[PDB]
Amino acid sequence: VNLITRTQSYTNSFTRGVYYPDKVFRSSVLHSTQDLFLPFFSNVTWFHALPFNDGVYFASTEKSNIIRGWIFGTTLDSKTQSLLIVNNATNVVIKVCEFQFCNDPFLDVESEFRVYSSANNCTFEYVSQPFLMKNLREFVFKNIDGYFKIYSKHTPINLERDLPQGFSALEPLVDLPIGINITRFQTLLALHRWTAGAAAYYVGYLQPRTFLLKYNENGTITDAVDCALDPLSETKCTLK
Amino acid sequence: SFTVEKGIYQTSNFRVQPTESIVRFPNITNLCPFHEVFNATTFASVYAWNRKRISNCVADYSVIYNFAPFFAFKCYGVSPTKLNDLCFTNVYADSFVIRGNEVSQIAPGQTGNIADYNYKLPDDFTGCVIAWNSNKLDSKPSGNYNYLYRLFRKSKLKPFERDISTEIYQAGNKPCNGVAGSNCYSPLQSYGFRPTYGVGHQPYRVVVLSFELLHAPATVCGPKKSTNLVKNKCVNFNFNGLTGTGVLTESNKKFLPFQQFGRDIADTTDAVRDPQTLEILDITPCSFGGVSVITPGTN
Amino acid sequence: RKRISNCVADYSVIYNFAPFFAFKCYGVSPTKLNDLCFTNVYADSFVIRG
Amino acid sequence: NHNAQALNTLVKQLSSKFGAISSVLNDILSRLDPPEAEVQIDRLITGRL
Ligand SMILES: *[C@@H]1O[C@H](CO)[C@@H](O)[C@H](O)[C@H]1NC(C)=O
Ligand SMILES: *[C@@H]1O[C@H](CO)[C@@H](O)[C@H](O)[C@H]1NC(C)=O
Ligand SMILES: *[C@@H]1O[C@H](CO)[C@@H](O)[C@H](O)[C@H]1NC(C)=O
Ligand SMILES: *[C@@H]1O[C@H](CO)[C@@H](O)[C@H](O)[C@H]1NC(C)=O
Ligand SMILES: *[C@@H]1O[C@H](CO)[C@@H](O)[C@H](O)[C@H]1NC(C)=O
Ligand SMILES: *[C@@H]1O[C@H](CO)[C@@H](O)[C@H](O)[C@H]1NC(C)=O
Repeated sequence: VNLITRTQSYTNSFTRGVYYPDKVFRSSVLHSTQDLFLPFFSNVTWFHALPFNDGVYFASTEKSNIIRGWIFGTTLDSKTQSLLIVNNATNVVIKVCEFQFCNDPFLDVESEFRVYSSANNCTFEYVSQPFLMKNLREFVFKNIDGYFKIYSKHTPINLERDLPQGFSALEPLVDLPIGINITRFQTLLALHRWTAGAAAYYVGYLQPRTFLLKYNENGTITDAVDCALDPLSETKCTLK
Repeated sequence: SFTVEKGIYQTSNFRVQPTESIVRFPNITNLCPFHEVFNATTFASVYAWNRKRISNCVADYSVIYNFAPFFAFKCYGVSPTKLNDLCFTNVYADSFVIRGNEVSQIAPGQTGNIADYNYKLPDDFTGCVIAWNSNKLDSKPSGNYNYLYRLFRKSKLKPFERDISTEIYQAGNKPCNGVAGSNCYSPLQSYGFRPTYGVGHQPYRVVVLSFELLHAPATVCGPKKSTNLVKNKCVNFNFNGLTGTGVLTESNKKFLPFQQFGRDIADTTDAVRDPQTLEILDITPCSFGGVSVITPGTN
Repeated sequence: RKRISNCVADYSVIYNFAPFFAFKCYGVSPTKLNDLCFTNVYADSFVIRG
Repeated sequence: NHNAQALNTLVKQLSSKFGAISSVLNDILSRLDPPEAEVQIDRLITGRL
């Protein structure tokens, strides 16, 4: 039931992919934090099974709602548990059940038989308001110490063929205590049915880095400095 | 000295004392499923230990004492008497049946067959261990063989690592090749429990509780009753485990919907939100200072 | 009491002997004996109660 | 500038653990008992001195 052929590309990420490290309020201060971030002027992939590594930064700008949910798993088999995030019009479904995934899963639109064959043993289920809501949607996924953390941001963007230049802090969405091993992730698509369609997105990987963030008197992050980008930024970090 | 010359001297210091105490805890009315963890009538083997996670409920430890006159109740990171007021993020429970004399092997920094091949605890463990006799429950007159323990393993076990592989162990250069011949042994040994066995071999049910501190806004705390809120007075406060003293006043600080605390340049807490009613309050230290004595000569 | 010197020391036969009840090293780590260098080795062997 | 920097450093030094479980005395007092609190308290005392 394969229908999608993927073409790779490359571009510059610029200064994108900044999120709030912790839930502590600060104002009119400069704070140094060592954590997993997307490096400044990194070299991300444009797409028209992908490794997970230590975290994933996802970017999209498409309105046709072809993008909905993701699949996270090591072997993508019924032998091991896997995360399946599905966003629809009304709510969101999150399960950690050992689904028997097909080679090219996609929503039929709404039978799940093509996505997976069977449902089986599992312990976690979550339902809430759907994550999704000229528009740019950015997401950050990271699985650490028995917790899957998802951050996001939605911004209005003018007609541009690349990621914009500016600062936008990603606010926390969810922290699910799953505690399972994650190696690969796949993007879900919803084709009406078998009509042909096209979709594109940006994928980047996170690395451990030290950042210097600037807080304003309203407590919103407005500027960031990557200490390892160049000697000037190293001097700025040293002088704080 | 018994004589003082003319001048000013710094003698001591003073501080305004607190008036009362203010206690605020969340409004969750659920009861944590500690009951289902115990008295389950079926406990898994030590080599395959069940792991359960408890969150979003009020944790009461009275049923622990109401259960039985426990053989062993040992807490390492905390004090057993003060679990009634602490607040945790997540709770982990591991339950299994073990032999009587091996109970001492379950502790941080301990070696032994159960310690290295069955169940290993981290050196920074922060929790409690409970062990009680269950001879009348898990001892058949002829012998119960449902409980098994691993005996042989090539390498040691990392903390909180579970192994369920069942393959014929090879103790020499030659491979077993699917048969349990000479120098090839099964990795699992089955316990034998009979009522005629004395102390040190009868089965014991063991539950290990692990607590998670210093994480996202904690949820597992509701035993102690909350109180009202007072302002503009030197008072002691306890907000979801954050204990302190000072003066609470109204705040004009714009908290986004996901912050809980507030810090400054000196990295000290200055703002907090009430769990029961979402409202930002500023905290100021109570008055303190020094006292000087002015006197002429004693002559 | 036996003394060992002037030879290549291999500890593989130690593991090939038997599934030992107790193997405890204090001054060093058991996994790194394959690369250390010593001056003299002393061995004391006897039978004791369990 | 020197006076402000010295005062800021002295204030910021209070957040160190000095090889202890925590840098807050209230947390140690509300989570433990006298017999095992002195071991944690001594390192903080030495560092602050
Ligand atoms: C990004 O990576 C590709 C191949 O990995 C490389 O050809 C390209 O020069 C890099 N940079 C940009 C801006 O595409
Ligand atoms: C969307 O997902 C929610 C979550 O279970 C479900 O209740 C609802 O029926 C779904 N909507 C449709 C149209 O299937
Ligand atoms: C799910 O896991 C349990 C636990 O081992 C197992 O007994 C069962 O066969 C698995 N599959 C299904 C469909 O329940
Ligand atoms: C996850 O997958 C990796 C590689 O497939 C494996 O080594 C690991 O044991 C698995 N589980 C965990 C908890 O990492
Ligand atoms: C900062 O907060 C003040 C007070 O609400 C507001 O008037 C001002 O517009 C804010 N500045 C921003 C959001 O840049
Ligand atoms: C557990 O179950 C037994 C019966 O199986 C019951 O007598 C007891 O009250 C229950 N609760 C506790 C805490 O033992």
